[PDB]
Amino acid sequence: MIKLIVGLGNPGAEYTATRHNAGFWLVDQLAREAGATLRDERRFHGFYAKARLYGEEVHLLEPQTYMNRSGQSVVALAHFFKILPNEILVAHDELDLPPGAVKLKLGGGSGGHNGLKDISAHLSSQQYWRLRIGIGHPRDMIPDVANFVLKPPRKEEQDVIDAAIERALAVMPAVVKGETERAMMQL
Repeated sequence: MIKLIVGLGNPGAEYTATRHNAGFWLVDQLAREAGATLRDERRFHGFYAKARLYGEEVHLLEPQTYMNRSGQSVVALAHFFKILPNEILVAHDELDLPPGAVKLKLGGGSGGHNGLKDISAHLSSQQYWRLRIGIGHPRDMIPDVANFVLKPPRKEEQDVIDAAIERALAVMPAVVKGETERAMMQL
């Protein structure tokens, strides 16, 4: 049963529409849906809310550390509330899935993602859940990943990513209740 949902991204107005902020998009929309207000919480190095989701108390977090320091934020909260990696869901952009795909997975390595790398380092564990939001890969369109994720999705990509995030929001009841197989079937 998930007690913390983290969305990954970079801080500041300039980064808000970039692919690397896909996780923030999901958590922003989840917060709105739940009537929760994300507020700056210095203890957790990011924006934070204690949300009521489908009858459960669930912490929501968007680290404001820059992507590669996201672990400082996650571990501060996890240690404070005594949350285990298996009770954490991290929503992030996934290069290895196409735009419009979303998947739920426990563990699986970082896939080169610097936010995941830092979270796994600070938790001393990769064994947290991920909501992998497909953004595609820069090789896909050919007959530099660092700069690819710092651009917004193309309009046609954004449309299918938005619909995938909606599908992910719709499986949150199953995620927060620990109904993994249900969530995967629906997703």
